[PDB]
Amino acid sequence: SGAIYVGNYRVVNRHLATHNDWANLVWEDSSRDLLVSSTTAQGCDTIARCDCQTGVYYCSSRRKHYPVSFSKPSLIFVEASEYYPARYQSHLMLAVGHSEPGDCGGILRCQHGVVGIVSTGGNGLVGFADVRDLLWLDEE
Ligand SMILES: COc1ccc(Cl)c2c1C(=O)C(=O)N2
Ligand SMILES: [Zn+2]
Repeated sequence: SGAIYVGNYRVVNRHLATHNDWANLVWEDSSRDLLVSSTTAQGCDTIARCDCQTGVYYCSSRRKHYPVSFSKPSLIFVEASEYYPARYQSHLMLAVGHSEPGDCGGILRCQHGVVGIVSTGGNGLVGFADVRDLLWLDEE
């Protein structure tokens, strides 16, 4: 589990979004596994605005923060899960690393701030949904 809190926005895995998130929906994309909802309280996270391909992510299944090299956001074939059929997920970044059930929502960060959230895993890889292209998270 996990979310990003920036301005009056909450960013979660679409597949983990709550009743309150869907009621207070700003924006969602099934193909990216993202949902953004409105919040009452101001958040403290900063979104990275960069093309960094190195960072640190939190892995809840190991209680550890791993330094990683990750691919640029791309269309990536993702095997069927309990949440989606086998499909192309867009704006996805891959790294060699641990990702198991309960790891989705872990934050990936670089020197500039939040890059994205754990969205996929298996076969010794971890996939992260990029948020750096969502410039509107910084305003309104
Ligand atoms: C599409 O959702 C997933 C696919 C693969 C893996 Cl390992 C996952 C998830 C999660 O939600 C999670 O916590 N671990
Ligand atoms: Zn960066």
